[PDB]
Amino acid sequence: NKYKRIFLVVMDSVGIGEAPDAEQFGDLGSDTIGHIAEHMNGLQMPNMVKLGLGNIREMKGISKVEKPLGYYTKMQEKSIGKDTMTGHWEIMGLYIDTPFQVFPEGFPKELLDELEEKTGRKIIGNKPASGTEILDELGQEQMETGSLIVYTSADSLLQIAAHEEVVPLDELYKICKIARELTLDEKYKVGRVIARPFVGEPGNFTRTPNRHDYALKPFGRTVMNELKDSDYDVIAIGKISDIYDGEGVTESLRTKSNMDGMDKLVDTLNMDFTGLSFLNLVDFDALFGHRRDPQGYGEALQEYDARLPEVFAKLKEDDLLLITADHGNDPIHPGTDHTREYVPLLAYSPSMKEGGQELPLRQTFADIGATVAENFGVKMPEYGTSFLNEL
Ligand SMILES: [Mn+2]
Ligand SMILES: [Mn+2]
Ligand SMILES: [Mn+2]
Repeated sequence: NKYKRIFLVVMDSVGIGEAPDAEQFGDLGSDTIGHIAEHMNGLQMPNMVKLGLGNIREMKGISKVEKPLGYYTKMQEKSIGKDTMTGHWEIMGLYIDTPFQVFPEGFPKELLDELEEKTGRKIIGNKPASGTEILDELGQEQMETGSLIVYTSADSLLQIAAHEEVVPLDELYKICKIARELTLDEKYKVGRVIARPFVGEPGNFTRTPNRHDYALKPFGRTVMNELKDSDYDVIAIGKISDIYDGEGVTESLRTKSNMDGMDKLVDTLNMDFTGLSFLNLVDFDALFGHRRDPQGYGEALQEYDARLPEVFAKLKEDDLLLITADHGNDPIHPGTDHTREYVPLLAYSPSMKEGGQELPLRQTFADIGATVAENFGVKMPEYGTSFLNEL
């Protein structure tokens, strides 16, 4: 192995400008990092800049350096979706040609009729809601009738709530497996079905820990699967294990915040593993992009950048650090959805004694997966082209 350890960091949603196909996704004008930098009157990410961020693209406060520490370029998404699952699946060697559906006016009647027919229970609600709100609204009716509450969010989710005394947990889990099968159809294709059992009574309903999730498996064997199969470590930090439905994961390190995720990254630098340590930093997307909060996004980016020196100091000569994103989510764009953007790519090892250079633009995010696969001598993904031998 050329590198013993690869540390891969996805700054979730940290896009570096509208992609060539942004118009088809309603995303003309989008620029995540750029528009944050404008809002801040200069974004301050001095560690990312020394890696080469400004050499990718100069932005306010983000300037070129003569001798970047690592290699730098951007990557273009090939897959049809701009969601977190698609972007991550593509990073790890896949090509996804159907989108995950969302249902802002509720699920279509034909899907709900099928679910009612197969379960023998009637369905109520059928709208975007928070869990708390929909129980307050419909919990009593659900208890009294034995119906199922089906609700969704702005994300590709189908959630089914029922009182544990009224619909036994075993049946609720069977109902969700049925729903999971029905939602494999391309017209109804949802990212995750979630069992939402609750207890209590009107004015005091509680969602129980008996929640279970039925996520879609990645559409093919990933580079993570190949690493785990070949007896390497695959250390998933944060939402990574969920995004891949555990496929190829050997250790899952749960996190509660971006700073907790950088702590866990450091924990893995301190571990004697051979393989991949893979971090998702989700707060960028969930708290700043989706909430259209550019000031918050800028502060969060600055906080993240201030953690990098500690990472740099613990990298060894045969370690490689890769920093990228999975899509954009421009916090001044209309609506609340992701934005179809190029993503940055920085590749740094302290063995780069001459500093890095510009890499050719990556035509698919799967170039990351292909590089990781070539490094560890595992079977090459069907999509992507390695840049291992250019480092
Ligand atoms: Mn848009
Ligand atoms: Mn994402
Ligand atoms: Mn999102």
